Amino acid sequence: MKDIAIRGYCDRPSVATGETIRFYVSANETRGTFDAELVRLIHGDSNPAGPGYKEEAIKSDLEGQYPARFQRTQFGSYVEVADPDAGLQPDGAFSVHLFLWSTTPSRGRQGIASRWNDERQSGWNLAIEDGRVVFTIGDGSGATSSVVSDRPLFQQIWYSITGVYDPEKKQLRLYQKSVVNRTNSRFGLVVPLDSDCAVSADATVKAADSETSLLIAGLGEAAAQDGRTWCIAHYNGKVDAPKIYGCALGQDDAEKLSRGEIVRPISRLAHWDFSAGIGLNGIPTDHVVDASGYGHHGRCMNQPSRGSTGWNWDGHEENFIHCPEQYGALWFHEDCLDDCRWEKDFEFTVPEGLKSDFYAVKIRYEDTEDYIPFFVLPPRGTATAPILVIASTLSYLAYANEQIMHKADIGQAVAGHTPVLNENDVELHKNLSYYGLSTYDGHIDGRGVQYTSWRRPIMNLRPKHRQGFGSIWELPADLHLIDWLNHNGFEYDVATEHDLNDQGAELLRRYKVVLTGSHPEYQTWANADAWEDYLADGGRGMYLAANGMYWIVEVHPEKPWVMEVRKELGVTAWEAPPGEYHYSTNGRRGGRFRGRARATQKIWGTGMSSFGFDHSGYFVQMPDSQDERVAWIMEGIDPEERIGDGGLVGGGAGGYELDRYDLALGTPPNTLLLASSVEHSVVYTVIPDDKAFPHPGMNGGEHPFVRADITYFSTANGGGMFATSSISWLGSLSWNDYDNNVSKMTKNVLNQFIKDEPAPRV
Amino acid sequence: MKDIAIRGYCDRPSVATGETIRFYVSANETRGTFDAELVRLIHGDSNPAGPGYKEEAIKSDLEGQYPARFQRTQFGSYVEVADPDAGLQPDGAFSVHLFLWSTTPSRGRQGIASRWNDERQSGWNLAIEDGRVVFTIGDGSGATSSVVSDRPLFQQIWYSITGVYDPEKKQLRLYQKSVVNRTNSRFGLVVPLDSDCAVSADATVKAADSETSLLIAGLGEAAAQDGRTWCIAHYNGKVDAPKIYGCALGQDDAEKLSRGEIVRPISRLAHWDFSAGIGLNGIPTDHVVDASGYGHHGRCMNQPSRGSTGWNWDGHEENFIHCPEQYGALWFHEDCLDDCRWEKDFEFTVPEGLKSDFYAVKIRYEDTEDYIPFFVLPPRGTATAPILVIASTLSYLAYANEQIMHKADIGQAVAGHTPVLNENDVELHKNLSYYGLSTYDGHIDGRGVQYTSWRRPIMNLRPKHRQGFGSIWELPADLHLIDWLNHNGFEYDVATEHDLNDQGAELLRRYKVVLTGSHPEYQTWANADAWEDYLADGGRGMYLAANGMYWIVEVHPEKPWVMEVRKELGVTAWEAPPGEYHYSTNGRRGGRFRGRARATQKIWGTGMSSFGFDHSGYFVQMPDSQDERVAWIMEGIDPEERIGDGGLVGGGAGGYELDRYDLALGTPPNTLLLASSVEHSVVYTVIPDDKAFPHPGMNGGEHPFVRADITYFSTANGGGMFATSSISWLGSLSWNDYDNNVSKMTKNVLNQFIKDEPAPRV
Amino acid sequence: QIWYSITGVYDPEKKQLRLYQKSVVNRTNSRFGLVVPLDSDCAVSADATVKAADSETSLLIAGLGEAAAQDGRTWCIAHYNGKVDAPKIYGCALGQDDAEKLSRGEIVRPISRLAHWDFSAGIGLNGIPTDHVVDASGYGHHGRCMNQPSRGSTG
Amino acid sequence: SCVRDPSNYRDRSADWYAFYDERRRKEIIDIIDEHPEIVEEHAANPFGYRKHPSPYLQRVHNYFRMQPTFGRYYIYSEREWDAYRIATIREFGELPELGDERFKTEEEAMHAVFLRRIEDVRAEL
Amino acid sequence: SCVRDPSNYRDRSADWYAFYDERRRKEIIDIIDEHPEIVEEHAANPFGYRKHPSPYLQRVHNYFRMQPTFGRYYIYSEREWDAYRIATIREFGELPELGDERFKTEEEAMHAVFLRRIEDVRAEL
Ligand SMILES: [Fe+3]
Ligand SMILES: [Fe+3]
Repeated sequence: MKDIAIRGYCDRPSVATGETIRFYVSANETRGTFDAELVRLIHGDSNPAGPGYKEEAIKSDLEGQYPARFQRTQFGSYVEVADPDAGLQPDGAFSVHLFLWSTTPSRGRQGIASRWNDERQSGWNLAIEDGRVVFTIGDGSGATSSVVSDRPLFQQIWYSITGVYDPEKKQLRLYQKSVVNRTNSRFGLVVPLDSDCAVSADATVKAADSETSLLIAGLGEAAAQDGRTWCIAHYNGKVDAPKIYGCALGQDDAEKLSRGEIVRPISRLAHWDFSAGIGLNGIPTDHVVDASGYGHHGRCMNQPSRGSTGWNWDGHEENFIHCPEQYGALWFHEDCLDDCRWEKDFEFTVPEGLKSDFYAVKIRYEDTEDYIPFFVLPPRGTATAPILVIASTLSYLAYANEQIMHKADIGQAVAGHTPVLNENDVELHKNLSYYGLSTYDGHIDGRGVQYTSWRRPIMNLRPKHRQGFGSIWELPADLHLIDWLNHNGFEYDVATEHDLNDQGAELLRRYKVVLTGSHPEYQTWANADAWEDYLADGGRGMYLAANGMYWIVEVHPEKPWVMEVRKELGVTAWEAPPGEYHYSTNGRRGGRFRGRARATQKIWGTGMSSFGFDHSGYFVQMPDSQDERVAWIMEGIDPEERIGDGGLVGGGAGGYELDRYDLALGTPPNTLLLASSVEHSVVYTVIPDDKAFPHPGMNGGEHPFVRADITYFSTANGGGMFATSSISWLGSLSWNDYDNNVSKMTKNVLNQFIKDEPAPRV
Repeated sequence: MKDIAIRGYCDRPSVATGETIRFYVSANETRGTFDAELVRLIHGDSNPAGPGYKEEAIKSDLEGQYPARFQRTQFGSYVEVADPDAGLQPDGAFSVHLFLWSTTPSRGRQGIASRWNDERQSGWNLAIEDGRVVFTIGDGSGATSSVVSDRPLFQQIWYSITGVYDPEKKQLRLYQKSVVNRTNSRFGLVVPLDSDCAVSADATVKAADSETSLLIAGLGEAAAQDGRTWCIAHYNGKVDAPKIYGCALGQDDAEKLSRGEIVRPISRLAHWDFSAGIGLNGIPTDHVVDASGYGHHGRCMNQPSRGSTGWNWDGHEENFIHCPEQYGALWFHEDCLDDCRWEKDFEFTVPEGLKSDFYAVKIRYEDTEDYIPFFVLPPRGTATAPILVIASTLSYLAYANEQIMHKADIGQAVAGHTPVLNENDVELHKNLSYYGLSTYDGHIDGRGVQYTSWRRPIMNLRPKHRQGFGSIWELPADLHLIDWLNHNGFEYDVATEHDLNDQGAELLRRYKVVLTGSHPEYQTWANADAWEDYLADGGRGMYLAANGMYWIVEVHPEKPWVMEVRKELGVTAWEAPPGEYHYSTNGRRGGRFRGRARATQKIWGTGMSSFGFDHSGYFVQMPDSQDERVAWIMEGIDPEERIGDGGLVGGGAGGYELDRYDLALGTPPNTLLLASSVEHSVVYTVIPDDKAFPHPGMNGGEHPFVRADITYFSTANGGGMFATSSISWLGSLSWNDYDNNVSKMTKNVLNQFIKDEPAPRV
Repeated sequence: QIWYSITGVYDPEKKQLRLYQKSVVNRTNSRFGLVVPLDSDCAVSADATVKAADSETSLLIAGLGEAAAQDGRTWCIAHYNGKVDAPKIYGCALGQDDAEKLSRGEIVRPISRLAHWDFSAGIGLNGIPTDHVVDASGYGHHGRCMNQPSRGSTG
Repeated sequence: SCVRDPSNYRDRSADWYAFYDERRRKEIIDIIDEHPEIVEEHAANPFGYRKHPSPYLQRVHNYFRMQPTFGRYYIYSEREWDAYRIATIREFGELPELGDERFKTEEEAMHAVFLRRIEDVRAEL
Repeated sequence: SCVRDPSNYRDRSADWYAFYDERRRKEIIDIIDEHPEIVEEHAANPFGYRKHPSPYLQRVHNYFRMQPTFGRYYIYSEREWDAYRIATIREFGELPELGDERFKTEEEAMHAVFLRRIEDVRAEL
């Protein structure tokens, strides 16, 4: 079948005038060249019932031919300790101690901690083989000496592990002890577990210099080339307080180490404390501190989960910023990715005069066509239009390389029909290592993905992609708005949620009106503050979406291209494990905006009420539609008409996800309810946030909460907010060749908001 | 219809040999006498299909006649400051400042803060009248002087209030300012709120001595008799940092007070800091500290909610033990009750020889018959039987005076039929002030009830009560077990969950086997620790119930008769508001046991999976039933029989609530699955804890999770645990005149567990 | 200057008075340390021939009532020198195991307490500037410090 | 723009709750008109004991069981296993409104409540 | 009593998952036997667009849509709005098994998937 030959990404999502953006491209094999050009995206949807695909070719220095080459990606999270002088390769007796918590103990060979060359079989390693802990040394001749535990590891049970090399006794020794407590392991103290052992083997070789860096949760593939050690045999689960001793430890030393005592402190060569660096602002760093005072500092790679519950976590404190001594563990997954770390293929500097809009680099190679989307900002500190459009880049990262229909059992049940997938989904399933996972997917362990990166090829970001829920999703869906604006001759600027996070209310204050995307689901605390401050001081906003400001996210201070989210009970793909709710990036309780007394109703007037993807309904006008105060909104619409019956997203304006009016959740008292959506089937469900005790019939057409509400309210200094409360709204703008109630209503609101007059008082 | 004439309670739930228990009794009017006797409860259920009601009369000094009298109950929470010398009644200029957060501003007259005599209309008060803040003084002649705000209060909006009496200007002044922030109020900063005012009125009278104590969230009814001030006109909502000044404050002083500055500190007469006393162990006290250093200390009455989010709560910290300066508020409800505070009618000392069992005081008055249940413990530090039965007193307090079918809209939807209610439910609905609310009910404000008391008449605790879900519930249901034991000649002792909380694993270690109740839903952290330690060291346990160890509870250190629980998303009646999840009694994160990595599976083998109350199903035998290792459990049962088809609770053994086998939640690896329950309708639902995305058909007969699992596992030193995973199990023991599979299986397990042999290894 | 746990019991059923005494010395709380092989533990019994009548005086910590209170004043005599920590009264007769648990700082049979004075109740960031002594049993038998005893003392 | 008087505003979602409720009533009457057998089904086994309710009967139950408590019917046991009556929930401090007819069994009372609710929905329309 | 080797234990709930699944299959075949019209209903409007699925059809959908992903069918778009095929989910790093027949519209493909699943359930029984 049709397979993908070329893929690529960019270093940053948005760029302003005179600023540079870099592009990274990988082919299946190194052969021939590919063509690169610049295009402006207008309409992504290729539905025959609609306008169809639209782009504009733009002349640039970027246009031309570049050589096509394969670029390898390091996949899976680990810790790397650079050791140029082979300090962590002792010449005599030595020992290695750590706490381990294995999630997939029987999933092949997994390196726990190593200074190891797998090509030459040189150095030392502690790994899991056939579900048993093995301590191995090698001299580089191919000959190796190993000691193997006689007690196979239990899944998600905390263990204390000690490996010892004793040349005086010519011996390898291994000590294993279960350190289960009430709250730290899969099962409790009632289980009569017998997994303790002390085993000995003959050492016939000596540990040679591997010429690699020391690794936690991996093995060195070969000798480091240009100072890079490729990591293989990736470990799944938690490691806590790994240390190396320059002597041979006994049974009593292993017993004291298992209880958390730091034995023979002078004899330590290295001791990595993963909790070192936790403060009131969390631990926003990849720096791992060497606590032995020999400066063998480590680096986290592919963002392992920091602020993870440790071996001694008794559950008295559930915030890692208040009990750092019980949060000394790192969680490693074999399928983590924070950066592809490819070589640059070409760069682009934004010239003067290039209008702020949605842009892409179009690449042709063999019969394959690929797009690398990005956003051009206006010149720094200025606006070039009265309208601002906010691209939902945080939401784009949240759904980046989503594989719900291939992984989640309930994907089709939520969708309410058999999913339709394209070559992009097949490509994601075939080669996971190239692309990584979404925040809607779980790791191979089962824990939900908490970190997402911009610096990777994101297939569902391209304008021509069609999503599993039966139509287009995220960026393509946002193009429904862009095309509409371009059709009506409106002048607008473009900004990303990242740019809003950086610039605050000052970015919004430069425009008369701000327009949200199709699905601004993921926002930062700062973004909510900026929106609130903008609307309070006379700003005007149009919420042409549903399920906005649902999840709290934080942008990594050291890596602006990395995004963190930790999810809980509600409209979620997964739940955070006990005691791991607080974000490592800022140390704050995240999850649902509603749970932190900042429900969407408090800012935009309506909040998440229901979801369902079988099809879309239509709006019926409510009494407030007949009010004299909102005659401007409903001008040219007959008071006995349906609003948005027909569209490119489920064939209606009210569908996919819905928002409702609610005073108790912070809807402004002066807010008017203009229309409500109807014709929702059993597929549409009441969200878990609105349930005390689940009972039968809490679904579309059987519960009052399953609806969308069109609302408007006014603020101080001539400001106002208008909400349609539906994802599929933008899907109905171009219906019947731009002749419909949805287009008329949106045009009326936008025309009123761009005038020099204050927004009408309600 | 038949109405209740007599009611009563006892000071403590359980009593040992030579210890005293006190009884409190109230009649509708002071008229005649009533008869009191002692009975031993055997069977409560009066179902014609069953054995019927059974009790045994016991000779005691308690038996006789006592005068019947009406005893008034103080209803609603407040703060009382005793002022014998009228220190808090100034003779000159004075001022009162506080922060208020009103939940029912339009619900009649509500006293905010007062030193007031309502009979004589003397002293001073700050109250809400016609939804407006009013400051009033009175000289006791009936003549009063008032100043009324021109801005009515918005519901759940934080306000700064200052009332001033200025005799030099002969004036009353009132200052009102909204102090709304992003996270503290119902709606946010986008609302252009105008609720600020400064109003003046003529003062024609002087404030006289009221001869009452100062009240927060109430008014004094009349002059204190025997040093008790009755509190009337109860306030609903939060009060934060109330203070009195011995001078007349201006507009600038009010402005500085609204921003949280302590103006003219020397001039303060009193200043109550509700946050004073918060530590690492929370604030387990009713003592309110006077921060002005004049020793006018206060007392909390009827347990107002401590560790409540304050006026300045910005939501950066959600644990009150880490940010006490933002948790300075108390929440008052007009329908709080922690103690009836009645006069003792008679007491009972447990004689030598009285066997440990379920007992009650039977009272006859007019045609009315009432019961006061309690429990007799064996002599302190000894056991008198090889079997221990644990009474679910914490669960009894959780459901105490439950009014689900009268208050909750979804009560009947959850029940899956029209509820059947008796004179007890009508009595609860008619006279709420006598009885109080359950943890399954909300206050008049809407917030769920967090505190429950033993020292009140609990109508659903009596043996003859029938519950709204279609059969008997809690204590009567537990009698199903007691009767069965008494029928089979088993010798047992009785202990309460309170006694287990006090005594730990030492109480359990005195018995060969321990039997749980029908529904041990509510447990303490210490109770879970005691159970784990007991089972680990060779203890034997029978879990003849479902939904055990679901909610974490804490017993009040100062008031052992008061119980706290704060609920979250899951199988809940209500959700805790943002930032108020941690318990005031111990300062720890409570809620679900599962959420703290201590799911029921970790200790008893099975955990909550589903609930439904239309009827009950039956068990089908699984392959492990045929295993040679458990031939003792299934002895005398044909391998092709249904287990528990017919019973007194929904007509089956598997129903009401169900538990399941789950290795991921901590089921011991050696646990066997003997049988699974079937024939569950759409009424039975998947719990919110097991849902990521809700989809259609997550209910009985359409999802694998809706089932009960009969399980067994063995521990070290000859210990074992057996679970039936159904509430209705004990309902099927007496079916077909004690001739059924349920009785046979229970008898086999209990006979094996009371032998001197170790429990069989699995 | 040695810390002791003291329990006095009146048992009318056994017609007995009992006294339990246990040294609770640690590294830093007493005059001498754990090196001293101290033997000051005892459990002693005596016959109770009378019943405790109403004294018509207020309860005293570190003193005895001189006579019946006149105009609501109880004169304090036989003054005690040293520290008292966590005094409590129980409405039942306690055993040896109860005394053993009490000596380790556990609050046994909480429901059975008549009064429990926590001298530390009221300590905040501004210290404890009050004479009010909190009754921690929740029966409102609050106390008053007289002639300023040293508060914030090592326990 | 000014928000000063709470009396100038109300819960506008009420306008939806009316519009919704009417539609639902029109739906329920249609079901009972197009599936008359369900009534007889409910008479046979109101608990659905070993014979689970029909989807249409379950839809009618789903509408009826989630109504506001104020004005909603329940069953009052006058005499245990002997006499049951139909009661109406009223304000706190009020006795319920009891029906005149007595029922021998709780199942008979449940079926009577079902019929009475259908008659009420018909009366409103 | 001693727990030493993880290989001596397994997810025993599997025993339920088999016992459950068989019963469910027997149920589904009964529905399609007693309500044959639902098949034709699904042919008319697989999305339920302005004509919501029958409760019995919804019950069949509820069974089919929650199955394990490994071995489950989906629709592969060979050419946008032109050609669709039936694909089977396999292990990570494997291509899906595509059907030989092409479908002009996604609705036709969904109905074909529905029929194929019913035929598979029949084949197993
Ligand atoms: Fe989402
Ligand atoms: Fe419960």
